[PDB]
Amino acid sequence: QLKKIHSSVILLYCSKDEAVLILSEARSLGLTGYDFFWIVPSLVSGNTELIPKEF
Amino acid sequence: DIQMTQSPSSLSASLGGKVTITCKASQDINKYIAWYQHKPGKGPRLLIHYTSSLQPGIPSRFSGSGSGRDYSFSISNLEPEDIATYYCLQYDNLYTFGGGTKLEIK
Amino acid sequence: FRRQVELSTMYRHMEKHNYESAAEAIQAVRDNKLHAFIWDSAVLEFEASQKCDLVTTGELFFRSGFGIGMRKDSPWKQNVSLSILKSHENGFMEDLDK
Amino acid sequence: VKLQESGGGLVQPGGSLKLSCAASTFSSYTMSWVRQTPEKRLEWVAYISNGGGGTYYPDTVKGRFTISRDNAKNTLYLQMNSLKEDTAMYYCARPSRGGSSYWYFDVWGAGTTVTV
Amino acid sequence: DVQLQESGPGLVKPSQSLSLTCTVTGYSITSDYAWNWIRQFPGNKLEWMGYISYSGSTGYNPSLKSRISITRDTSKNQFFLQLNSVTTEDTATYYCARLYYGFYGMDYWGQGTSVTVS
Amino acid sequence: KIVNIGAVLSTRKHEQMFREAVNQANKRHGSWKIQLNATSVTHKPNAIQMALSVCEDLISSQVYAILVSHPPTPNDHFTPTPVSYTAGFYRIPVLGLTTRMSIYSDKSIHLSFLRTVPPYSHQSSVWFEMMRVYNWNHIILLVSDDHEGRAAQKRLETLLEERESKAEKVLQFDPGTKNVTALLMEARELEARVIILSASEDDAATVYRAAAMLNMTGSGYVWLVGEREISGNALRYAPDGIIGLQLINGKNESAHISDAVGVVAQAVHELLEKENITDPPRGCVGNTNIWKTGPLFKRVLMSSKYADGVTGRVEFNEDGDRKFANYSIMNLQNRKLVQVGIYNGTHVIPNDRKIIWPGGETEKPRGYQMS
Amino acid sequence: SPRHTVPQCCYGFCIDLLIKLARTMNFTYEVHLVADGKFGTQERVNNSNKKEWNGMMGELLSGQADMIVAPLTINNERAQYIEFSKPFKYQGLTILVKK
Amino acid sequence: IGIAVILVGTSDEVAIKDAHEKDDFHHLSVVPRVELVAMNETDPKSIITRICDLMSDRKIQGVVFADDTDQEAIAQILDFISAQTLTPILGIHGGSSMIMADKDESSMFFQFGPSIEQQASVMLNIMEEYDWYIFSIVTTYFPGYQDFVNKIRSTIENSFVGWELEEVLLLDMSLDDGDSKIQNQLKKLQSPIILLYCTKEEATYIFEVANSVGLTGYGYTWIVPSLVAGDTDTVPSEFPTGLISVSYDEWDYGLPARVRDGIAIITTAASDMLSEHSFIPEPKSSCYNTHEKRIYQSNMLNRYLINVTFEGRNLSFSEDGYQMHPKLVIILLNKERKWERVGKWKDKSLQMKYYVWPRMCPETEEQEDDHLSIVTLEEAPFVIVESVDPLSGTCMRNTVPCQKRIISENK
Ligand SMILES: *[C@@H]1O[C@H](CO)[C@@H](O[C@@H]2O[C@H](CO)[C@@H](O[C@H]3O[C@H](CO)[C@@H](O)[C@H](O)[C@@H]3O)[C@H](O)[C@H]2NC(C)=O)[C@H](O)[C@H]1NC(C)=O
Ligand SMILES: *[C@@H]1O[C@H](CO)[C@@H](O)[C@H](O)[C@H]1NC(C)=O
Ligand SMILES: *[C@@H]1O[C@H](CO)[C@@H](O)[C@H](O)[C@H]1NC(C)=O
Ligand SMILES: *[C@@H]1O[C@H](CO)[C@@H](O)[C@H](O)[C@H]1NC(C)=O
Ligand SMILES: *[C@@H]1O[C@H](CO)[C@@H](O)[C@H](O)[C@H]1NC(C)=O
Ligand SMILES: *[C@@H]1O[C@H](CO)[C@@H](O)[C@H](O)[C@H]1NC(C)=O
Ligand SMILES: *[C@@H]1O[C@H](CO)[C@@H](O)[C@H](O)[C@H]1NC(C)=O
Ligand SMILES: *[C@@H]1O[C@H](CO)[C@@H](O)[C@H](O)[C@H]1NC(C)=O
Ligand SMILES: *[C@@H]1O[C@H](CO)[C@@H](O)[C@H](O)[C@H]1NC(C)=O
Repeated sequence: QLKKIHSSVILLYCSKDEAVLILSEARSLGLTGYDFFWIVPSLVSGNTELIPKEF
Repeated sequence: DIQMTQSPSSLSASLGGKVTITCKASQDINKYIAWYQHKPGKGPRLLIHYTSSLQPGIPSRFSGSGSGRDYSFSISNLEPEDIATYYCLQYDNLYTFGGGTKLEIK
Repeated sequence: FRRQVELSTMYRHMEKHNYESAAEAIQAVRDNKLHAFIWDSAVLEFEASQKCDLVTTGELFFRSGFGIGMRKDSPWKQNVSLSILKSHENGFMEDLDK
Repeated sequence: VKLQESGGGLVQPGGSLKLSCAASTFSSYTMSWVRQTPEKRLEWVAYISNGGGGTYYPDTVKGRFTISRDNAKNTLYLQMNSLKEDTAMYYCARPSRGGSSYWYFDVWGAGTTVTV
Repeated sequence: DVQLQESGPGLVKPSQSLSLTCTVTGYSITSDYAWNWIRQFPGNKLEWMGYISYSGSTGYNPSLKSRISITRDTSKNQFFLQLNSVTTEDTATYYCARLYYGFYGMDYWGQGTSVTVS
Repeated sequence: KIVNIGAVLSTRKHEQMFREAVNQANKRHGSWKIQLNATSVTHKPNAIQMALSVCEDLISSQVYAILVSHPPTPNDHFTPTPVSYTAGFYRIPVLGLTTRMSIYSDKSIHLSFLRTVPPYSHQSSVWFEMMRVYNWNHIILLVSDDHEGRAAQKRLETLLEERESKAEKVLQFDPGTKNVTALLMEARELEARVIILSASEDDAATVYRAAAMLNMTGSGYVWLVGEREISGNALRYAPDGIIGLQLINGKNESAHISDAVGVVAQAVHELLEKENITDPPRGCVGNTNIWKTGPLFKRVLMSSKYADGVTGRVEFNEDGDRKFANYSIMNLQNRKLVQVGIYNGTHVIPNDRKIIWPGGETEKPRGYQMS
Repeated sequence: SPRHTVPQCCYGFCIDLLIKLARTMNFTYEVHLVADGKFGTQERVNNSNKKEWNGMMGELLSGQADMIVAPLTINNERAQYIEFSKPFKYQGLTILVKK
Repeated sequence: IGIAVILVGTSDEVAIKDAHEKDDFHHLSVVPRVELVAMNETDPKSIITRICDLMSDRKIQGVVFADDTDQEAIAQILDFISAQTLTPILGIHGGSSMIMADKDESSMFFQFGPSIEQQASVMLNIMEEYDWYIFSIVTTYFPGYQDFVNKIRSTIENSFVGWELEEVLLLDMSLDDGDSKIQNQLKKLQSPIILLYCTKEEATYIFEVANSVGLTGYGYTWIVPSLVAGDTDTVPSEFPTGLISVSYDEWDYGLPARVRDGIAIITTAASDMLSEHSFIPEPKSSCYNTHEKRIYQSNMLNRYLINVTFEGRNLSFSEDGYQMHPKLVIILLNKERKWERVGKWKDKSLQMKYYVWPRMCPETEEQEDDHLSIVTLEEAPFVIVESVDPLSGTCMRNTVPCQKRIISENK
């Protein structure tokens, strides 16, 4: 179903733990390209300092 | 087609003697040899294959040697139940036959 | 005409009677054998103005430009284009047209 | 499988009688039968294959023989013509291992004679 | 450095197949160049008796095509010229040499073997 | 443990130093547990007895590696090919150290056969790289009609495609062609002035004579060739200034024997110390199934980066080749061969020796002539 | 009939343009006509599935000539495999009928 | 002369124990012997010495090498036999054929199996009649894939059909960390129409990877060669239903038919020999001699083998030893995961029993029918039905591929 997405802009609502995994998955499927923009609420960011390396 | 001439004309031997008949063809045969014996009015019996291979039921009384186009087939220690006449067969073509010879006991 | 899909029937008419050279078709329409001919404006306006037996009709479509084609790796492309533009500008093309 | 000959006779000197040899597979098996001289020579007569082709004779009986076969009835058909100088004894032979080639048989007929 | 050495039967008998022996030593020169064989008469004239590559390309004067052969075995680093048509007057001195590629030079000669026939 | 290694060699001196190299590998690298022994089989004339002996004595002895050199006569190149066929019958990984014919390059057939030296086709990789030094965008390609020719042509065209510098035209000719002046005529009419040639000895001689026949050997027509044509007797007819190649220390066979022994011993130990490896195939007779561990040991050999090579850094490529070879370009100078440029595997850097170009040219000329 | 390559005398708009260009840009030339009187299009040859160019564009892509100077119409299919200089005359397609 | 047949190891026992005495080869010029010899072991030297005895004694030029089940290399062994015989050896199964490929230059060996190019064209036709303009090429490192890719690309760009390739995939499968990168590109394959080239051992794990990702679901279509099928008798239960594959006429064209056709072809070549030049080729004296005087004969023999106009069917073989007129079977997986015939490729024509593409996809629980069945009725100008152009396999883009459904009136 992530592959079935033809969009370029993705709104996402999830917690950090699975957020990192799904962002790595989007890297696998090329959804983390230059042309694409992800938009998430506050809780996805978590603490401003504890930044995951998969963002 | 190719034709043979077998020879000569006779199998004169006593009880347990020694005779030999030659397969002689007009062309090279590559050791294509067969041998048959039959009583007058009874029916042929097979003797010899490529390498003088005798058949089961026929003892080692019959031997032979030869090559190319000339072969010799020797009979010895003959028992007077095989009063017959011996013949050679080649199949370079479809089939070919020669003259042959008959056996008498003296 | 073959590339125009909805006009495919169009080609289906000419594919039975199409010619091979311009002059023979011009003579055929001069002999009334062919009702009409389809071809470039540059040739046909002059062909009509030369004899006064044939006439152009309709409104020009598929505006294109005649061009000197060359193999893609030819190094003469840039200078050929520059010289052709210069000839357009100075009016030499005007003289040749006249 | 066994072979039994039938149709032996030369009632008309120089005529044509069609000899035959029934069999009891022989479907893929060729034919070649034998005449015997008063000298008892096992002379060949005609040549057929399992498929009926290759109709040939030795030089002795060429030019007078009509040849055919029928593997359904497991029989042959040849009218002897140039055997008018013989008290001939003919027998049928089925070459072994069948095939289109010809090999060393032990499956022969029974023996029926043709006399003039 | 590298060198060539020669040998032969020396004594001659009628209806023979002479074998003239040359070996290469100093280094494994057995799959390069083109090994050459010539004759030399007491009149000081020479002509090539053969040239053989490391593949089996032998060539020489077409006067004695059947008579002259080359038998090279690389296990011993050995090669024989097999000479025939040797009459009593064919006494001479034969040499084995090398053909460096590019025809650069006929430098490394053999010291020569004096083949005497009488 | 006892593991046997074959070697089909009729060179007795190399037989002794092969056994000695096996012993050196065992003492140096460490053969504490697995005892590697070596056996030798003589080169016969005919190859039917290669097959007979190889499964009568070598496969019967369940040997892993058979060390075979190039055939003594470089006309029947077939003789090692039955060896590779027997290797592939039960999937026996076999190393041939001197072969460079492309017949074994196709791994679809000789997947079990590995060469320690590059094939002739790899020489093409130099030329493109060589071309990269001199920016010769115009080149004429000449090639024979054989598996070596097909492989070389495909490799060179695939390598030239990516940089947008395209080969102008390639001409393929049947080996043994009685005359080639016509083909080189349509090559001459081409605008390009750089010529690439790859053929056998007789073909090279014929094409060189054809080039000399109609003035193509003069200035401008730059010639660049490989190693086959810088042997034999083509330079008896070839002109001067011909730019051939020279692969690094591949003619030597003792050093390659020692290197192959070291690689094989290291890989065999490193692999047999790991897995539940099946025993080697039991022989020509009585064996119903093939030895299926062969691909796994092939993967080991591909991953066997034997960096401790006797001749230097010895690594195997993705196909069974040593890359980063110190290729030296051979500039012919008045019928003599000069080392004018080294190649360490990264760039073809010319040394201080002067390079003489074909046709008497003394400097680097332009590679084309506008029409 | 035997398609003889006979010499003839050519002159016209394209000829004048070609002479002008040749004098301008320091090069020499020679002119020959097309083999079969055809503008060059996409057609099937030898019944093989491949379709290619015959006559004019086939002649030019084969390398037998280096340029085409003629009333050639620029379009996408030709522009993919040849290169067109900037146009020397804009024109369109019309219809010719009897007066 | 004679024709010799060998039964090596796991050769079909019944197909000789009842099919030895079913030979008929008359009404031609030559009369060869059928020589059945059976070696129940995979010993190379046994069959090698057998063929050596054949050459030394039995003056046999035609050899039907009818064995099976492994190692194309053994045909390579045969090729060396050919290299020392110049005789036409034929591949009938396994290591002799349906595995043999990319023969050698001096090869005197022959086969009735299709070339990679031929079955590639067959599957390209398969997707052509199913108007699948989009396709993604995926293949492993197994040699014989570069030429396959070149062939399919050359057919693509040399085609007026609007073919579209997504991406060619080159896979180094046996690499440990390569798989780690592999999922990066395998996941990036969106096209439902994918063509595959690998081996059966490769096929198992690549299908496992695809299933773990989801490339075996609805919509996705798999095109694979006969190599991944291996021996279709041992059906891989893991492989998905709806997978469509190519193979030879295995269950129809039986082994006795294969060997009899091979003997007939060899006899036809011999008949052409004896009709054009009229001399029987002479066997070599010993198994350790070399001769070249057969040159103007050897390929000339191949000449009369390259033109085999027998049985009425001009099945004359291609220059590589394959047949220019191949017949191929196209099979999909049944509900019980068995392979059954759907497609036939005979004399350059492709037919299919189930013309409508059956939804044999993984049987997902009933969904919203996104692929509806629609009935039409011709009425101008609302509906017009006309003939498909046989060149492009379709009509103008304003048309739709409507299959007029005859209901057979008496059949
Ligand atoms: C297109 O026309 C241009 C007209 O200016 C031309 O530019 C000039 O061309 C001349 C000669 O064609 C160059 O002169 C050069 O010629 C020698 C050749 O031996 C060079 O080694 C020298 O450097 C010398 O400068 C001019 O340099 C050049 N001017 C510029 C600014 O490039 C183009 O060359 C023409 N190009 C083609 C493809 O026709
Ligand atoms: C020596 O090699 C042979 C192979 O012919 C092998 O059987 C034997 O075990 C080896 N011996 C040792 C001590 O490795
Ligand atoms: C080679 O020369 C011969 C004799 O002149 C003639 O066939 C032709 O000119 C040339 N042929 C080729 C193929 O080069
Ligand atoms: C080569 O060039 C010289 C120099 O003009 C000329 O005399 C000779 O005829 C030329 N030869 C050929 C074969 O073109
Ligand atoms: C060839 O190999 C030997 C092996 O020890 C090594 O010294 C060097 O690489 C070469 N030596 C000579 C003399 O060519
Ligand atoms: C594979 O190796 C392991 C560890 O050595 C062993 O336990 C296992 O039995 C082996 N596999 C087989 C099939 O024996
Ligand atoms: C070839 O190059 C490698 C790496 O650059 C080096 O280790 C090796 O010594 C070189 N060969 C020679 C003969 O020096
Ligand atoms: C035109 O340029 C060419 C360059 O090849 C030169 O040879 C010729 O002399 C020039 N003509 C002039 C400058 O008139
Ligand atoms: C070769 O095959 C073609 C195919 O039709 C046929 O027309 C021709 O007669 C054949 N020639 C020979 C010599 O078999």
